[PDB]
Amino acid sequence: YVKTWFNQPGRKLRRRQARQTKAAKIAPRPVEAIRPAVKPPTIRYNMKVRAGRGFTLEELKAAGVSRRVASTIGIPVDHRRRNRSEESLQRNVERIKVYLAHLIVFPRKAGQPKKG
Amino acid sequence: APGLVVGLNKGKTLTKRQLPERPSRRKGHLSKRTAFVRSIVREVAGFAPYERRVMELIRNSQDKRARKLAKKRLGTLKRAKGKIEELTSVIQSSRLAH
Amino acid sequence: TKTWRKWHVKVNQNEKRYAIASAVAASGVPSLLLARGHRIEEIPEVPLVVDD
Amino acid sequence: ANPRQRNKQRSGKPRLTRRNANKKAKAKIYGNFVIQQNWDKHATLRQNYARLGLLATPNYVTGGVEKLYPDPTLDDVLDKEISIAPAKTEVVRQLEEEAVKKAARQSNKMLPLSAFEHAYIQRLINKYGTEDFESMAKDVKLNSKLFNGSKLKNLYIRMKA
Amino acid sequence: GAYKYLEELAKKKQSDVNLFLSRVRAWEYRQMNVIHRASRPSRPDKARRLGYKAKQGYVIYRIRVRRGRSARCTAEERVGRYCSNLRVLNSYWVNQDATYKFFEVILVDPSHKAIRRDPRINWIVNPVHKHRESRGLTSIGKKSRGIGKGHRFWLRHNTLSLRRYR
RNA sequence: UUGACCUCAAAUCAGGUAGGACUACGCGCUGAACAAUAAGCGCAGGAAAAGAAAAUAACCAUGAUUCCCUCAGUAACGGUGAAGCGGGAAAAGCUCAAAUUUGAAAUCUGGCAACAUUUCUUUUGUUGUCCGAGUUGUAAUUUCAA
RNA sequence: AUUGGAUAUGCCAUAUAAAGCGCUUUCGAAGAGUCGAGUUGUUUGCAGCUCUAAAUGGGUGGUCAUCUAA
RNA sequence: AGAGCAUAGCUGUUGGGACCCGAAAGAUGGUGAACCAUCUAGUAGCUGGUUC
RNA sequence: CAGAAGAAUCAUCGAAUCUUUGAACGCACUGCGCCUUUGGGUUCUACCAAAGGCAUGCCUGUUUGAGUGUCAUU
Repeated sequence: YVKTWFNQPGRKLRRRQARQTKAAKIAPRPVEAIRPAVKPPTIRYNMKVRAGRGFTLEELKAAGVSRRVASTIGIPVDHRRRNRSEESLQRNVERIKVYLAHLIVFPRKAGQPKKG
Repeated sequence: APGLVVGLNKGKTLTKRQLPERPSRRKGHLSKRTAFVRSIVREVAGFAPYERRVMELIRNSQDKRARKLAKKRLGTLKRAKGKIEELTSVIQSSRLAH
Repeated sequence: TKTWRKWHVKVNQNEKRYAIASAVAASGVPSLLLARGHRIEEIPEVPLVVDD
Repeated sequence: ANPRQRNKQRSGKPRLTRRNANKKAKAKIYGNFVIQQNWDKHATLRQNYARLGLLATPNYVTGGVEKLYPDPTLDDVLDKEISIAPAKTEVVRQLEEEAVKKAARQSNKMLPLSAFEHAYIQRLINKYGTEDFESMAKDVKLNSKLFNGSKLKNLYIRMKA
Repeated sequence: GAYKYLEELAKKKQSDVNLFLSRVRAWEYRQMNVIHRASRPSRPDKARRLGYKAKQGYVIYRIRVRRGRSARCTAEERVGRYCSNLRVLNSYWVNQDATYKFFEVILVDPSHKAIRRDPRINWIVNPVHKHRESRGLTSIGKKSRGIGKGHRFWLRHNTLSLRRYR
């Protein structure tokens, strides 16, 4: 079998139309969730900083965001990752704190019974 | 502004953090109730034919043959050593009671 | 005939920028415009720039 | 060529033609009305987010960005408090203005007491005063529901207002 | 609870109590059909942890297979064919002897309203779960085809991928 | 004895459901010749499968799955031939078993009677009542990240 | 004409309720004819057969790290 | 006191059906020793041919 | 060709209809039936015709009856 790439420009267009389709549904919030900053796990790459999967629970507790609130305002949680050093904790705590500064959370209507 | 700069570096300074113990790492720890349940069941269920034979050899002080039979049945040494210790205490508790 | 014949061909991006630069330069020569079949014999000037 | 496709070629029946091919047209915006009004339909979502002053991605972009015109320490990270951010556009100000005003409208968080709740807390207060909540919770006769001091404190607070 | 005692008693399978019950019930099961309905599971601890609830729409079936492919996989498939209107949830080992291995298969009725209104077993109603045991989607079926995570467990290497610009 | 329970059957009893076809892609089982090969058999969907670590690593550590690029025609093996990292597309997490609701099976199907509702007089529910299921365990609560 | 997610607003709301966070002189259950051992076949995985477990235990890695299967 | 890297073309070479036509098949599955379908474009050092 | 004057050998299409078979289902595979209901008819108890039905496995329930069952049972 020989795989051909004639749909390469048609996949590019289809993926872009999905981003536009996604943005139409969720109008003002970002098309991606904020990702942490981590360091790759080798002696070849540990100097580089890249994006992680989600923020650790210890990073969210320091930033002031609970693990149940976090998912609702676009902050992924990684229950697996941990902070073995204070630099990873502070690098990503500041990342969450900056995110909260630039964030507008629209209020939600709440059911409110008469008494009690 | 929210933005991640990928590549280069962020800082070579290091400060090791002490991490707590995760709940999954607690697995295998014996419970006060599980130890009670097993003691009740072990007496109620009885003993396997190979455990009866192994118990006979320990009663006759033929521990060399007992350990060999347990390993031949169970498969490894540390499984045989654990079974012999478990059955030896059963004999000791039986002797104290009877 | 097979569909996986090489249909597209790569060019270094710097050669492509060279060719487009050389083709823009050629469009400022009235003689090259005439020799390519353009009826520019009454055009006031080359390059021909108009108001915004 | 297929027997099924040849069958409808040999028939007199028309095809179930559906004219849906519309490329280069982008999805129309719903959800937020403020974004919909200020959203142009020709520009991309990156161009519209930037024009409206929002961020499409809180991370890096995995490619180039268009250039249309030539350009002319844990204490201070944990105890710090970032001073929010200014609104670069009138749309972002419009979004921010709506959020604060609506939150102010929906701010009545304190709750009143029902007939049972009021009579419950009132009877406890008449015997143990208003400051001793620990002995209030330990009275089995009047505190039948066995509410602790913190629940009884919140009952009294809601009764005050 | 009593499922702690039941599940620790199920580890001593050749003890006096378990051996007598293994041989008594193995004779009883041989007098019955090859595949017969079970009024209640013979291992209420093991069925309970495999997804069984004592409610309408949950069915337990016993089946004996000859010893000497996976024995548990064939029990799931044979019972699934016998009860074609049910979905095979899971299965387990109940008994064995010198000739037969006895298994109990948990099936779920995708048409009963007590199943279709229960969000925790609502997933089995979808058509993508038609004959899960037939496509190796059960617990033993997944294990049979070496599905798992780790180094302990084709088409994308026998093909030439020719790009547009190459 | 009456009578409960467990069985074992019966009914042209009520309500359901399975078969066959397609099979490009998909998931199982089976299998020669010149290789999970064609065939043969079994089973799905609009995708399927996989999937929230009994996973990598040995680092300043990573973090479900899937696909693409790279690693790499490399290690290893005996010409076959990966994977970790790395770069992208997409991102979403969760549910049970194992706890005494024990100051109250708090749970559920069905019959019947009303009241609604509809892609729809064709659909889908609500409320009430009775019966059944269920204590050999149905709800709430908990899933190790706790 | 049929619909979807929002907005605004009227009515109803079984809240004596239900949650997140915080703190501890109190507790914290974790899946077995499986894991594993021997051996025989299919293509390490899987399968049969004989045997058959444990509780800081068990798995996979380099005393340590990581994971938490059935 | 580094000359490489990329693309295009030419030529040679090694794989794929591999210049074309050529050698009994064998295997799988069917139909009534035979017949049929596919694997198959199976295997060729050899035969014939190979265009201004 | 012919044919109708909301015509059309039209389009759309939400309502009706859709012969015998075929997974094909009363048994068979031409025929032979079973039960029930309805009706005929100048031949009325019946007969006849037609209609309604009548496959199997399995799930939930309903009803009924057996048991060599467990008891209950002064």
